[PDB]
Amino acid sequence: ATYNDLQVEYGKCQLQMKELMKKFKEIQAQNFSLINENQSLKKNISALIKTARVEINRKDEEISNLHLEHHHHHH
Amino acid sequence: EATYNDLQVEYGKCQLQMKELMKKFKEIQAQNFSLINENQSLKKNISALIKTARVEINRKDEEISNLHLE
Repeated sequence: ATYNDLQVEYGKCQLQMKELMKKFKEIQAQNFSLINENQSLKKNISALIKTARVEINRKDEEISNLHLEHHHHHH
Repeated sequence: EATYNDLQVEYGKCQLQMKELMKKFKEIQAQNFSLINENQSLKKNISALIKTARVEINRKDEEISNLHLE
């Protein structure tokens, strides 16, 4: 009777857990890619933050000391 | 096979595990939307920072050259 309906629902519920579990493993794998890429992108920035500051600082000094040359020369 | 009661019990368990699992899924999926956007933020920051550091290095280099020359 309605027993069979219940057995159908029960079996139906189980297969949706299986499917939700495939989907879960999928996203899970995606997240590991993103975590790995994000952490590397962040290291890239910091390395670029450093190097940019070093170069710009290196440019600022030579510009400054040139203004000291031109002044000293025409003074 | 098994009594009508046993099916009822197992269906009961099955719907509890399911609600539980459905909770872990939506949140890892939320975590998937956040990481993706963050990832896109990082790529845009690395884009702009290169752009900004690139434009400054040149202009400071045009300065120093222009000064050395004249």
